[PDB]
This record gives sequence, C-alpha cells and structure tokens, in this order.
Amino acid sequence: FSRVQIEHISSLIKLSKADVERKLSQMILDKKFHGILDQGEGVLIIFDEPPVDKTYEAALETIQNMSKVVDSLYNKAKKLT
Amino acid sequence: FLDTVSTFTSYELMDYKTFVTYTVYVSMIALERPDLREKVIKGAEILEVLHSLPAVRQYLFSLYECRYSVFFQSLAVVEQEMKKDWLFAPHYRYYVREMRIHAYSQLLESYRSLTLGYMAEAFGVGVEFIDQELSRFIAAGRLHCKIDKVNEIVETNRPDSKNWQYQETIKKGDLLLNRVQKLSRVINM
Amino acid sequence: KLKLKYYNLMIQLDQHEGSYLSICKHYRAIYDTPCIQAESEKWQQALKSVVLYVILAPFDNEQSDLVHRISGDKKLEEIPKYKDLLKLFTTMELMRWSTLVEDYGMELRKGSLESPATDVFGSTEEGEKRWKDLKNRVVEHNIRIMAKYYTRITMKRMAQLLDLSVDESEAFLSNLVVNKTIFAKVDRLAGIINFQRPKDPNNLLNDWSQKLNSLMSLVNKTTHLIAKEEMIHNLQ
Amino acid sequence: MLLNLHKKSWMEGLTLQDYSEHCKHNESVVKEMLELAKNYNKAVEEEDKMTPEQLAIKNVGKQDPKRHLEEHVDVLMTSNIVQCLAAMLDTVVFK
Amino acid sequence: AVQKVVVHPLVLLSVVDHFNRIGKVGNQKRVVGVLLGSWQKKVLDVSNSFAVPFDEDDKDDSVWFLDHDYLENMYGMFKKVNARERIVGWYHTGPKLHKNDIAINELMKRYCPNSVLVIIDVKPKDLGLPTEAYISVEEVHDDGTPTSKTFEHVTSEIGAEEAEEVGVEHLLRDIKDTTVGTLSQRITNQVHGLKGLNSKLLDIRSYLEKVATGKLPINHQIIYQLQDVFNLLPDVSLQEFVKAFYLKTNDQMVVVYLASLIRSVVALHNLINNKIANRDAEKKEG
Repeated sequence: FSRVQIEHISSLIKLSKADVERKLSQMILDKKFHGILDQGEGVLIIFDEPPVDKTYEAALETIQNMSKVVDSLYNKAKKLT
Repeated sequence: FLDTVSTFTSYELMDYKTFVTYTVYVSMIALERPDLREKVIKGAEILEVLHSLPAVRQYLFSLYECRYSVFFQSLAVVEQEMKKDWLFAPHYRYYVREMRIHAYSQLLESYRSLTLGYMAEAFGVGVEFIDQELSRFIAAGRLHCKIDKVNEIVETNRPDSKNWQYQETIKKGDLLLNRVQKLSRVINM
Repeated sequence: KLKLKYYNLMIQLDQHEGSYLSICKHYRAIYDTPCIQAESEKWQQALKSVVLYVILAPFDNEQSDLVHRISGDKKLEEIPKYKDLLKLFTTMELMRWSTLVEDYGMELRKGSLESPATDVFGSTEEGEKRWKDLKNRVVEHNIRIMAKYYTRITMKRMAQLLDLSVDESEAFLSNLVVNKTIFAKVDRLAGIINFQRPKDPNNLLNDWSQKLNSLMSLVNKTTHLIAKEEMIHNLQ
Repeated sequence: MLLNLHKKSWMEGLTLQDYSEHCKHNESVVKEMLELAKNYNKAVEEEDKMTPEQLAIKNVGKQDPKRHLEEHVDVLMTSNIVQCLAAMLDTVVFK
Repeated sequence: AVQKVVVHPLVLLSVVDHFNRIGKVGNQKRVVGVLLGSWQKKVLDVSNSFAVPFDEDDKDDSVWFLDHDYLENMYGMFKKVNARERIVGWYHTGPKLHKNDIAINELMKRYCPNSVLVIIDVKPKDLGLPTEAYISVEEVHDDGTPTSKTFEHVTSEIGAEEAEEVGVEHLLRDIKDTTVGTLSQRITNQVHGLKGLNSKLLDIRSYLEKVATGKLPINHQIIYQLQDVFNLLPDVSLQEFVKAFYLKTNDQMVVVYLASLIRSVVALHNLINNKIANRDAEKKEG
C-alpha cells in the first residue's frame, strides 16, 4: 500500500516511529524504496515514474555530437587556412 | 586511492599520514553516503589509519550521524588543513559549498513536507538560522527547493523530472546546431 | 475396494494439521466409495462433507472449477445448506454475517448427518481455526468484489459494511495485502482508502489499446449492423 | 478488378477493414514495436555516433555509408499514422 | 460453423469469364456455378471452381435447375486430377439475391454437410472488396416462428498462396508498390474513411426508407436493439476522456522527440560528409 499512516505501519513492523521515519527515509536515500513520507499528518506515500530511457538516448547522441562538429571543425576550417 | 594501506610508506609517497588525509578528504565529495560508510567503516585496513587522526574521523562519523552542530567546526579543522596544503587552493571553494549541499541533501530528503519546528528541536539554534542559511545557499544554486513558513512546510522538490528531462535536447541542440550553423554559412562564402 | 477405503484413513492425515488444499480432490476420491454403495447415511453425509469444505481451502483458480464440477448434480441440491453455500458463492453481493451464523449454527442441530459437524466443529481448536478461517474467507469474498470496484472507498463505511472494527479491517487488509492478491492503498487518518486499479504502462496499453479495442466494434458497427438488418428484413 | 483483388494485400482487405484494423490496433500494442524501434534507435544510433569520429581518423570515406540511413524515418511515418488516425478521434467521439 | 472464407482471384475470375461466356449471348438473370472449396480448418479457403449453365424463369420466379451430370462427372474430373479439391457450395453474380436462392442450397446439402453460397460481382463499382459470402444455417428466430433460413453473412477476404501470387503481382503494372509509409496509409485514410461515410449514409438512408416505405416493417426485429447499440456510446467527456487527451499528448512526446533525434543524426552525417567531399572535389580540381 502506497499511502499509509506512519503509526500503524510502525505497528506492523513493531518499532518506534522515530527510527521508522529515519530508517524509511534512509531507504529513500538508498533509492531502492520509491516514495516519501509526510511528518505533518504522519503519512507515507509511494510513487514512481521509472523510465528515463529516452533522455539517455538523447543525451548520448547530442553530447557526443558536440565532438562531432568539433571533428568537422578540423576539415571545414582547414580549407580556409 | 582505493588501494589505501597496500601502498605502505615510500620516499616517493612522502608522509603516509598525509596520503591518508589526501584520500579521506577527497572521498567525501563524489562518493555516495552508503558508499562512503562502505569505504571507511567497512574497510578493514583503512579504518585504523583514519582512526589515528580524530579530526577527519569525527567528520566521517558525524556526517553519517547527521548532526549539524559539529559540522562547520569539524569542517573548520578540515578546511584549515585544506588551506595549508599545496594544490588544494583552487579546489576548496567548490569543496565547501559542495559539503553544504552534501549534508543538506540528506537534511531535506527525510520528508517531502517537513515542519521546520521539528528541525529546530535539536539544532542550537535553527529557528531563524536555517531560514537565512539554507536560503542563501538556494540562491547560489545549491539544493534548490521551495520552503514555506508560518505554514511550517518545507517542501522537497524539486525533482525537476519534466523540464530537465527534455532540456538536454534543446540545450545541447542549441550549441550543436549553432556550431553547424557556423560551418554551414561560412562556406561557401 | 479396500484400497479405496484406505483413502478414508489418509484423509485423517491430510486434514490433520496444515493442509486444507489436499482434501480438495481427495475428498472427491473418498466420494467414489458411496458411488458403489448401497448406503444411505454415509452416502448423504459424504455429499455434505464434500460440499462443506469449500470454505476450508483458500481462494484459488482451482477452487472455482472444482465446485463447478460438483455443482449441477441432482443429489446435491436436496440440502438447504447447499442452497445457502451456493447463494454466497454465485453473484456474491452481500449477506449479513449473523445470517451466515444462523445457517451454519443450525448445522450442529441439523442432521441426520453429524459428519460435517464432526470434521469442522468436532474439535474445539480446529473448529475455532475454521471460525476465523470462515471470517477471513467471507471478508476476502467481500474484498474480492469491492477491490475490483475500487477506485476508492472510505474507512468508516468499510467498518460498517464488513461488520467489524476498523482495526480488524486493517488486520484483514494487512494479511490480504501481504498475499499480493490485491494491491491496496490504506490511510486511516484521512479516511480515504482505495483498492486497485492498474497500474499499467498505462499510456499505451490502457488508454490506446483499449479505446481502439472499442473502435474495433466501431469499425465493425456497420458491418454487423447491415447484417442483422438484412436478417430481420428477409424473413418477413 | 483482379488488379485490385491482389492489391487488397498491400492496400487493405476490403479497402476499409485492414486499415480500420490499423484503427483497431492503432498504436495499441503498436508502441511495443515502437519500443523495439526505439531500441533500434539506441542500438543503431549508438554505433552511428561512432561512425563520424572514425571518418575523421581514416580520412575519410571507406565507401560506406553503412546504411545506417533512413530506417526510423519510416517509424515517423507510422507517427503520421499516429497523428492522423488519432485526430480521427475528434470526429469519432463528437457526433 | 463457417467463420470467414478466403476467396482467391482465380475463383472470382472463373465466374466473371463465364459472365463473358453467357454474356456475349446474354441476357438477363445471373451467372451460377458450383463452388469448389478447400477446408483445412474453421477458416475456409477457395482454390478452383466450375460453372454450369443455369436459367431461371420469372413467372414462377421460384423455378431453378442445374445439371447434376455436369456436377457429378466434372467433380469426378476435378477430384481425379486434384484429390484436395471438393465442392463446398455454389455461387452466383447477384448483385442482390432473390428469395429463390435458398432452395438451390437445400438441394445440394446432400453433396456437402454445409453449403456456403458466394454472391459475386462481375463489374467492380462499389463499395469495396467485391462479392459476398452467405452460409446456409437455420437460426429460427426470437419470435419462435417455424424454422426458416435467413443466410448469415460470412466475411470474405482475398488471398493467394504462391503461383496465384505470381500471376497477378506481375499483372498489376499499374500503381507504385507499396509504397510503405508515405502514400499507403494516407490513401487508406481517404478510402476507409470516405467509403465509411457513404456506407453508413446510404445504410442509414435505407434505415429511414425502410420505415417510410416497405413496412412491414422493418421495425423492429433488430431495429430497436441495433439502434440502441448506436446510442451505446455518444461518447464525449467529461471526464476520463479529458485525461486521455493530454495522455495521448504525452504519447506523441516520445515519438516526436525521437523524430528530432533522427533529424540531428541525418543532418549531421549527410551535411558534414557531403560538404567534405564537395569542398575537397572543388579545391582539388580547381
């Protein structure tokens, strides 16, 4: 269950809320646990939007395509001088 | 420098303790927090030579302890050692503000909506200090976030999963297509 | 046919401690002995004992067609307890659990056949185990339809619909969600809890392939429209 | 007519059905083959960015080109199927 | 029963060339012959056929006859040379079947368990894939009338195997092939769209015309239910259909993003390499 209260999820894990909030947030620090907690109302919500794949393809192309035009700087600026 | 103690001491390696300070000072920046404690705490051979000097060891275990009341004092001793060592002069200016965003990265990531009253519980004192401190660090470009007061909401954020996701296309494409626009319009004539 | 009678010895071992699933097909194996009989009380008590263990076994895809194999027999419907047991299974909906206690509390006084009360309520600890199991099966039967219909629900309305406390709702929702049969969302403090839904790509499969799966019937509209049109126009 | 009879293959079965079957699938599981096409984007174009640098090393064309040309332009022609047939939804849904 | 049939161009031409046979002598009525089918599975396939001389009086519009000796020994001829071929039914050129066509199938039901009759069209005009397929079945009715036979429509598709592909694929010599990705899909957007407009138009014109003239009745064996199926989905937003909108917008994101990526790659390679070989050929020769 994504959205859950912190006190009764600490009742399922049988632990105090202080080190439940800090360990769960430590799991968010590890990125293995997708989600975040809420201290104000004592809520914990899980949400994810995994795929970056298209940005990886884009960046891989264009970032190297910089050096591509740098490689064309050699030939096309050689005919000038 | 992951080899650590396997280099022992040599005339070309100068003082071995200085080499230990070189690797332990540089391992706190680009290394992840679980990877940081995996290097220093889980490392069997490196742990003793970093234990001999309490200055950096205090900064290592307090960084994992997350206490912010000893940070700038331990960073003062670390920075004082950073000033008097050669080749470290150009690199400390970014190294410090990087330790700000390093320690504040685990400060905000605790809760999406954080009550600054809970932050001010044990700080000594963080009521009005974290307001001007973190803000002036946000204005610089370190750990950008939107925090609210008198509503007592520190909202983290901003993932930047929309603009920055598609931004590299147009960003890189700006100078990319610019650099091909030069070579296109130069020749012929 | 003594080897077929040894099954009645082995049902004590399979039903003894941890397996309510092993009695599924094996209680149908002991059911073949009354088929040769030439018996009355043991035959009729075999019909009820084999039809009343459906609650014992957990819900599974095999349990559906299982009770569908025994459903439809001319000898089985003679018992009103089978009418109630079938009433809750088919079409589901809702029935007060106290009424379920009324129909399942009279089976001790009912009989004729005492064998179902001997296997279920004959033992105190096993009877109580099947009381809480019955509670978990009827609340899971409620969750099964409700979860497919959520969307969302409220916590207080769940408490009055399930006829149990809110903490018992969280307990039954806890051991059902660790079974990963239904992925839920439960927050009691705000009062808004919800079950399902996909949780799909969803931008391609759900929105695209399903909408234009209805456009299959939209482009097939005129095709079968003119068909049935000509059908009713030709015969009269 | 027998010309159009075999043209039912590449045109459409009824001249209506098969590309109304392209309105049946219609991006549906057709993004799965776009995911394999964008896997052909990553695959073919990660070795396509190695080509122009090598062209600067060997000075220049080895004749060549690898081809490694066109391709996903056709995937963008299926994107013309995406924009058109989905723009039909405004006509389908409204009246 | 029979779901769909595969009509090759060979059987269609085998009816149409016989429409030239009796068409040069004329005059009225239609070309009727015996259909040779091939049943590998629930999907039906057609390979060969043969046509028999047929005449039908109008007087007496219900009178019909065929030559059984022609059906017998020629089936003995075609089964001999090809053991896979057998008669699955008969066929006629329509264009619209008169009520007498039922008894023809009822007579040849002794030859085949289920005889599917294929209406065909010798002159292509409208609206689409030619011919038609009707299977002989008894559906009775929901009104419980004494069982009567209204032939159910079987969807017909055109296909081939190997040699039948060779002949026609060379015989086209007409339009570009395909071409894939450019003209293909958009011309299909014209044909399937516009022929779908005039289809339901003329079909809804028959919906109102049959109510205006022709009653009884045709309203409503299926009129009330079929028309309500038209009223099933209007179907507009609010709400979730608004979510599908910008979700579809989020779907076009990736593909057009990839489009700009191919633009950068195609422009990079082609422009750089062409200008290289261009400036080099000019500076070396000049």
